[PDB]
Amino acid sequence: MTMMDMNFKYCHKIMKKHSKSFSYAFDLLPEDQRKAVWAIYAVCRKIDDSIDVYGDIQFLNQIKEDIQSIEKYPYEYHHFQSDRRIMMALQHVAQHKNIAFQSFYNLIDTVYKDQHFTMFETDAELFGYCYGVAGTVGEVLTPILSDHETHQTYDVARRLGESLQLINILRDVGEDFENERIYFSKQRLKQYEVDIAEVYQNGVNNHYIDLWEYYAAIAEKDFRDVMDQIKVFSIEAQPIIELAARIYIEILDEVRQANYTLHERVFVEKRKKAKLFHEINSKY
Ligand SMILES: O[C@]1(c2ccc(-c3ccccc3)cc2)CN2CCC1CC2
Ligand SMILES: [Mg+2]
Ligand SMILES: [Mg+2]
Ligand SMILES: [Mg+2]
Repeated sequence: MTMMDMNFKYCHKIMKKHSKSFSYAFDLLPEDQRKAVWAIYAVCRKIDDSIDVYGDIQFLNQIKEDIQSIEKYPYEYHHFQSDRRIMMALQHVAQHKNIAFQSFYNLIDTVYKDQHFTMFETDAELFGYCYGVAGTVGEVLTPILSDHETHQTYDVARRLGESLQLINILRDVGEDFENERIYFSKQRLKQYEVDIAEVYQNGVNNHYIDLWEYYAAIAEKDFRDVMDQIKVFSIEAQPIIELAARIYIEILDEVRQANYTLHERVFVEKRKKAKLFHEINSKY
């Protein structure tokens, strides 16, 4: 194990820990691709957690500065303020692949707003949040996941990320509330006559299930649309991206079976992950 090798192993560790599902799927990529994924993910995770876990804006700005250092001087040695193991690895990927740095900055901008949390008025704002937090990631990943870095490849990758995020939100309703966040739009909550506080207290009624299912359908519709254009990605990434999505779609069904609980985090078992991988490989 070289030094860089250890830097990537640490990134791999962060991904296994925080996103078992993405880990399960993207670890099947060729070595050079999965390492890139590990690093890009770890950066994104670090950005997220600096607000969501530490609520530490100063930390957040260290990371942006690190990435900025990288973008500017890809080939100079940086005393990263941030987490030097991750930034060393990102810097390494940057040397070999084209990194959409503005997409990282869009992420940082969006995660920043979570620190002074205000609710969205409309769905279009929630959708813009999904771009900012997940669509951006799809953009950063795009050069890794396909050989055609065109606007149409990007469009599918964006929608992939945003649908993943919407599903993340639909799993996290309870725990986001306990964190005093609601990501359902005010528009849609009123229209459906849902109050998350109230629903948190006395359980899940018919008006909540309708609203949740309204967003689910959108995520499921969007995933379908991505799955059609799966060809945009490389041969090797196609079945992986299909798996990663199938798993995350299965998260919706798990919420459903647990009757939409706002009081635990549902998950897909490794055992069902394996199942899905089988279901998928017959066709590849
Ligand atoms: O930033 C997230 C993310 C991670 C990965 C993808 C993805 C995007 C496109 C394709 C595959 C995966 C999207 C979002 C979302 N949010 C929680 C998870 C990490 C950290 C902040
Ligand atoms: Mg977040
Ligand atoms: Mg978070
Ligand atoms: Mg979440």
